[PDB]
Amino acid sequence: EYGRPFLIIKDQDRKSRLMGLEALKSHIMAAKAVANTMRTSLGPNGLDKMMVDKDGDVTVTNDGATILSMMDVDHQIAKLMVELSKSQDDEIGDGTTGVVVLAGALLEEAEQLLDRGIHPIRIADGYEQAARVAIEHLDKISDSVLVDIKDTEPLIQTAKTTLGSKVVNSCHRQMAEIAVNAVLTVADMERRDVDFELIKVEGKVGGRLEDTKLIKGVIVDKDFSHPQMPKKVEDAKIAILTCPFEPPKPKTKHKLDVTSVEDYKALQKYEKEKFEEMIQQIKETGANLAICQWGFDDEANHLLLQNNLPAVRWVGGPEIELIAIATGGRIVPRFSELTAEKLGFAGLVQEISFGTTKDKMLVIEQCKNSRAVTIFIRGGNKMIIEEAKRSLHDALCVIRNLIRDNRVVYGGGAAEISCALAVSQEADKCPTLEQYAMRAFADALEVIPMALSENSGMNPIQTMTEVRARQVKEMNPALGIDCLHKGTNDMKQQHVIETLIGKKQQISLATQMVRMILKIDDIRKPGE
Amino acid sequence: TPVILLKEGTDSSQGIPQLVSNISACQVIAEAVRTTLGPRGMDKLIVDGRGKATISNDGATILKLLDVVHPAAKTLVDIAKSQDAEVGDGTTSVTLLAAEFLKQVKPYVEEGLHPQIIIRAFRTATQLAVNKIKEIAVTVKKADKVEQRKLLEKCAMTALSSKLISQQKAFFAKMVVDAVMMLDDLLQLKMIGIKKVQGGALEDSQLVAGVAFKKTFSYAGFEMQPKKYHNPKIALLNVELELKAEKDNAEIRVHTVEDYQAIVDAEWNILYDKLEKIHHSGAKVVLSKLPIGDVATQYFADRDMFCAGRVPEEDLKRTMMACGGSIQTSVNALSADVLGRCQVFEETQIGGERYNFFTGCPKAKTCTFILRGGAEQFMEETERSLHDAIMIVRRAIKNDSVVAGGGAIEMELSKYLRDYSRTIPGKQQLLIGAYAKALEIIPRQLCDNAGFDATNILNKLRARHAQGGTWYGVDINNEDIADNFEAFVWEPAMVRINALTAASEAACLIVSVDETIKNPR
Amino acid sequence: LSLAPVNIFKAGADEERAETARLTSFIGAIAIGDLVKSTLGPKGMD
Ligand SMILES: Nc1ncnc2c1ncn2[C@@H]1O[C@H](COP(=O)(O)OP(=O)(O)O)[C@@H](O)[C@H]1O
Ligand SMILES: Nc1ncnc2c1ncn2[C@@H]1O[C@H](COP(=O)(O)OP(=O)(O)O)[C@@H](O)[C@H]1O
Ligand SMILES: [Mg+2]
Ligand SMILES: [Mg+2]
Repeated sequence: EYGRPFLIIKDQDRKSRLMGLEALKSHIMAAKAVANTMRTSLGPNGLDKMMVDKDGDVTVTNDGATILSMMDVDHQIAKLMVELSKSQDDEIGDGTTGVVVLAGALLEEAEQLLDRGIHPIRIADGYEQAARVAIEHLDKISDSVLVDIKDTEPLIQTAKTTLGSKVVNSCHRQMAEIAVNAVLTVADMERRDVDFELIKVEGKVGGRLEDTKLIKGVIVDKDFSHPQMPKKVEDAKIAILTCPFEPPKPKTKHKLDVTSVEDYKALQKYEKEKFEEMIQQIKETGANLAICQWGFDDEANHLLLQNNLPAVRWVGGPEIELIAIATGGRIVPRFSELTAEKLGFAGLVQEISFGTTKDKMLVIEQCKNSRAVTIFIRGGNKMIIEEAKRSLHDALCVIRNLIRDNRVVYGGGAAEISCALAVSQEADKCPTLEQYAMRAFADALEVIPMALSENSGMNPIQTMTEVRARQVKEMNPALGIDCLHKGTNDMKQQHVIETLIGKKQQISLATQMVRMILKIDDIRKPGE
Repeated sequence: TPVILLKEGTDSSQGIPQLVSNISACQVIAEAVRTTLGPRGMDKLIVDGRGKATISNDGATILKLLDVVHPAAKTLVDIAKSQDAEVGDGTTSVTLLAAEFLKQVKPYVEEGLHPQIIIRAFRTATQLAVNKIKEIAVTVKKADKVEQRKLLEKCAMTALSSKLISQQKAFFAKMVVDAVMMLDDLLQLKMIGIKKVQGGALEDSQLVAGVAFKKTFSYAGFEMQPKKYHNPKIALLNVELELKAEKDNAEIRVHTVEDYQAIVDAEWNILYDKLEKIHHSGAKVVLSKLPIGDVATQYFADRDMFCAGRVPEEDLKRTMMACGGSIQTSVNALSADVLGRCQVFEETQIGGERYNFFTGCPKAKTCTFILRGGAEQFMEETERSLHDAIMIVRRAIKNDSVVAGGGAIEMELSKYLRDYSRTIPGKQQLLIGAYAKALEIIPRQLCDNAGFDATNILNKLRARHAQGGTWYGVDINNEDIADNFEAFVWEPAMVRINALTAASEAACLIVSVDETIKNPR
Repeated sequence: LSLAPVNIFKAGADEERAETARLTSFIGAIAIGDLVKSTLGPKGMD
């Protein structure tokens, strides 16, 4: 019948396919290249990566989420590792370069098992059993201290370690006090949540890195409408307005007809009485400063000046509701609704000036109990501000996690050495072709200590062996790697603290991605 | 010759080579989804022309993602969509069955057998196999609430055992069963809120007893109003509560400035009249498809009342059958019987997103699934796997009849047809006998995907059935055969009845075709 | 023999490892400070 090459799929001659084991080996090699790039950027002695944007821009960063985000890959498995780290930052915020290292090392250890004639589903089944032993062991060595306002210090020592890795280490004691003090202010203690819209992060280039401070009000980048207005006030009642200062105009298609001269003269009189009626209503209620969303007029600008009543023009949408929460006032949509009980209270409204430029900023502080605070980042470089903003976001996200869950564990590699012994000890009582999968899990779990030692300058196998030998002989699960050369391997004395839920996710989330990769056997993609 | 009949390019073929080349074309479609069958099946990865990857283990979506252009092979893709529309499970079991009915009769076509004899034989075997299943289908007497819950848990656990979520099949099978008893008669598929939130762990998925939808766009002042209520009164509306023109087709012609000011006060009084009517009714939470302006947002912030806008239609309708209100296009009638009620309402944070919850509805008749994964394709494969247990339980309420699985029912049918073929004489022996030898493809693929000896095991199954163990299937953990009815591997009888009728109709259609004509362009 | 047998990046994207990245960042910065040095001091040129 001469079974000539009949056509089955469209564009069959421009498509490729991988099947069997050769497709499984290509996944591992693709996930071994990605996870080996992020190994160097781990721990306090890590190094960061240069990134060049598609158009012309340059980014310097150490965060694991953003590095895999701005890196453009074409391999499909490499796009799965990018999403693995992104799903970690939004859930916790710390540990996004630690998951891809463990997942990459978890796949490499399975390469030898496959070559011996082991079904991939059997490997993905033994991995889940190990992850249930490590997580149940992590609660046993977890210690919860306390979280409140009066004794804050364990909270400071928690944010000190996460900031230890980033470039902000010269002043990292000061930047660990801003992160802790700006969270318990805006966070409720009954519902146990944090509203990050209530925290504003604003950076302005130029100056010094240690000039960063926490403002207990709202700082808006605008200035007074008239050049002859006083720059500072000492007792201001904030009059938040939404409506503009123009004469009213209905939204429907109004048309006003002028069919005489007296109708014309009665229109000029109408306009000028409407301006004077507005200033009378603001002054009557006792207001001292006017805040408006829309613009002023040429005539409504002098009346504010002539009556000793300064004002701010063209402020944004989101900034208005922060002044209302901070100053304690309310927002009025008209002038008729403006009463004495709808006014804010500021203690000091100044207009700070930067150097030889025309950049003026309005600051608002010395207020009562507030739920809105801002962070003012300074620095002498464009790339310093952007990286400083990223490092502060990680510090805030760590404290937010401690509000949900008080209990913590000790880092520096201590949690991994302890977890790898519980898995290996339990694998000795499982004779069903699972001890191999369990033993492979505990071997990839120890890559974290071997990445810190290699980066520090020490020998991995010489230091890691001595730590486990000391941990089994004693009963101290808080022994890690002396990366900073301080003399003691005891992490409790060195004050290295890690949140528990941060470590739980790095194991539960990393295991499940390995189950997808081990399940995939065929690829069908077009050819280029 | 100088004048030709059809256009230049009309390709035409016929005869014995035309039909044999069609049997060999269905061997490629069946081999694309051969290795996704059983608890040890492996899913595939397909890429579109743009670069979007679709990773899945189910036949129906795999065959939809291939640009098959062969006219003979396009029948096998059309019967898969039929199976996932009637029963929703067994899609990749009708693709191997359709190709095995053509491979077994391929040599008889070459010998010169009239294909009409084959079609009579195929139709006779199908009617004799469908009737055997109903004769030995197990049912129960007085299915009480307890025994009618265990029956659906076992069925939903079996449809999940071959999917991505195979370790947590126990946890998920308890949520699907509880999600279908909340529905009442029609069991609409739009009353289940599949939501996907990035981040978390697979064991963090929750089922709520109400509605939950994402936070929509909000204007200034949204952060100045409370976000936790004890016993609110939901006001489901369809109105624009914003300052606008009354009618797009309108015009105002005023003459004097005294009437100018009264017009401006008329628009501010129309809006404030609607807001006052809502506030007097005692409502605390308001929702609206049409947008809510900022003036209305600050009106509700000064009275400790929650506001929302631009809610999708699919989410307001799910609220109504959970709270018990009605959509109002006018505020002129807000009585006590047109408002909703619940027990808790709050706005929590899950995975860097704000979600609103309406739990606490004793008369709720709808649910909502929140799925927590770690990638975009982790949630899509979890949603597709949940869509199979939904339709299995939905079909299992209208038909409380179950049969064993794992090849236990393919082998009992092949034994009954082999005994029947030895009585009737003629050429029907080699056709019915060829039908019985093709039904053991399902057990063979289960031992090939796991990596077993597919021949020694099958010799044991064929001996246990001829003695007379009716429900003796296979076992993948024990490397042997066992009783699959006592091993709690159950599936409704409607997944095999529709699988044979669809496979027999697709095979009988391809055989009858004599010649094909392809026209240019 | 090449930079890993598999292809991760797209066409036109480049990567530099430790031994060559320090070479680019160190010759790029010195070039900037050499053009400018001639304009330093009371007797700098233009
Ligand atoms: N002072 C320290 N001593 C020892 N180990 C540390 C110290 N600070 C941080 N680490 C470790 O560095 C590891 C990686 O953290 P880091 O490099 O900040 O990136 P990420 O937190 O995003 O993974 C953590 O597992 C932590 O245990
Ligand atoms: N516990 C079990 N042991 C052995 N076989 C099983 C078990 N559970 C299900 N099976 C078999 O696995 C098959 C499931 O195939 P599946 O991939 O679900 O196809 P489809 O998606 O088309 O339904 C069923 O035919 C059933 O016989
Ligand atoms: Mg860190
Ligand atoms: Mg199925």
